[PDB]
Amino acid sequence: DFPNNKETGEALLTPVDATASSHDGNGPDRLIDQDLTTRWSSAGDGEWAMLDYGSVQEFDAVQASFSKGNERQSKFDIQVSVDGETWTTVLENQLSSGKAIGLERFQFEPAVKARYVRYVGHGNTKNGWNSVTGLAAVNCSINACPASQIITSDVVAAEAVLIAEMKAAEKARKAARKDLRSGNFGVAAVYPCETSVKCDTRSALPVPTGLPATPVAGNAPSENFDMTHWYLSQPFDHDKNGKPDDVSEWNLANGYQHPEIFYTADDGGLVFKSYVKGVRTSKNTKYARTELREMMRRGDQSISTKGVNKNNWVFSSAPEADLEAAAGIDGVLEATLKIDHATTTGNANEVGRFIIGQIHDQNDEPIRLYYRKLPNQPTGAVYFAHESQDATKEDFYPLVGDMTAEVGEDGIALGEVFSYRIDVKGNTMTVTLMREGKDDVVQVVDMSNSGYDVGGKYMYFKAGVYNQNISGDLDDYSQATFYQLDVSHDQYK
Ligand code: NA
Repeated sequence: DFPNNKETGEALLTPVDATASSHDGNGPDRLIDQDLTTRWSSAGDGEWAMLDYGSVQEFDAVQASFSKGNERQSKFDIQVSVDGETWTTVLENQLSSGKAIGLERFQFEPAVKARYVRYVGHGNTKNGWNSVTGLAAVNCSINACPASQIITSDVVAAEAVLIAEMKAAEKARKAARKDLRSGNFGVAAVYPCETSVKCDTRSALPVPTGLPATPVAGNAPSENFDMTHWYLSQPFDHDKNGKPDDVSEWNLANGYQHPEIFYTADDGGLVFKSYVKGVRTSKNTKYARTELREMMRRGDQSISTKGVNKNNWVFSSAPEADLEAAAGIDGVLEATLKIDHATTTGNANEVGRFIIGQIHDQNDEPIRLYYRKLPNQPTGAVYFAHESQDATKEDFYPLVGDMTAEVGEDGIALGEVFSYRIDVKGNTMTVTLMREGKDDVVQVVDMSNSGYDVGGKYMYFKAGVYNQNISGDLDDYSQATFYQLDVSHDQYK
């Protein structure tokens, strides 16, 4: 019904903003990126995505491309507004073709004035998902409105060629990732105990008493920080055993550094870099880490790494025999760090996410503390998870934002120094996030019914960068620089 459409015309306007009532990670920016492989996805009738053109224009159609658009028909209305507050329906009870993944036009008359155009979804012919790979408002008196956006047999036939191309590109992308879980990369740095130091692994290391109150340039990590109570897991595998290369307390405490992934910065800070690629700690782990694991045996390798023993602590809520057997009771981990870079590649639900502190027992995590920055947010979020009742329950707690990381300017920027404290006393865990010039944020977790005090559970702290992105490019990475890493425990009486 539109005799007057043109094959070519003026370029479409760039919206100044794309927003949405809700989404699952896959946000409304993905409507305007001229990319069929990305989508805005949102579940529920009446959820919307809105384009702001920044000023009032005349429009008479929209063009839209649909996720899985050759498998089901999407149901929707289109509304417009001049003021952004009240909405006029211009297209009602629309149904996509069900036959194509490309752009399809939905056109009306007369043209209307609008600054804002929104897609209101009513799910699809199979389920409740509103999933749209492209949306733009069009004025067919000035822009291209091509016949190829009315879905006929020839358009569907051309798409078979496009889909085959896209499938081939997908297989090529997969082939490029073949070395994902491999540790074959990185220079080799010296292990002190194998080269320059005779390490007495029958004995605990000396307690380092020199340490400067703030880290100094030119010091090894062990001269700026107490490294005697950690081992480091590195995501490369130079001894070819299929596992990370671990750096024992005796090597760490004697000045170990690796110039790519664990080293003293020009300003003294301790840098941890974690690529997406790397050998992982086990089959059941999806992600690489460059991360320290607490070792209260402090280099006395006669003491086993695992167990309620003199290498691990327990909560003071644990049975008496555990309190006495453990190396200490309760615990505080306090760190100061900045985030240098967060992954910017990968799927919408993983990109920019990693973990900067943990408590673990043999199986589960009393806490995992996350930072996450999205590529299109100017700052990042910090939040945590608490697993409970043998990990059959998991609860997320915000500190500065949450796992969605939609913090705008209100989060923690790259390069911004901040501190955290994780303080366990019995079945209470207090997590504090401290920032310069701002009030502390404090979350108290009641672990009463969490099951960490039953008996037999041993604990250790972790700190560093544990990636939570596997889908990103293999060389993409997250990096943090620490200025404080202080661990404390109480003693059994
Ligand atoms: Na897209």
